[PDB]
Amino acid sequence: AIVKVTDADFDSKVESGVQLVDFWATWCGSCKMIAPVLEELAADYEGKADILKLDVDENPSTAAKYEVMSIPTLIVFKDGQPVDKVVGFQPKENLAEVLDKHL
Repeated sequence: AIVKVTDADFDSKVESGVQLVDFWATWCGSCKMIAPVLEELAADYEGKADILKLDVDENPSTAAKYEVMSIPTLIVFKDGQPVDKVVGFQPKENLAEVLDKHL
């Protein structure tokens, strides 16, 4: 459902279409809270948008490149460009509202 992305293949996976990238970490409690919401959202947009996860501890440069200071942080990419940003916990509705705003 939710595909993993790293510093090595980021530019590769995030370049065409709309992607929602979830910056998280194992020590992040609210990130664990958002996880299930994303797995569901990922289903609602199968074929419309891709949902990726990037562990900031193992991929700090990509986190640095997009100014991700706190987490969870979710960034909406369109054709390789960051076009929207969501911080902290957010219910399914709000996240879908952000995606439709770019599809």
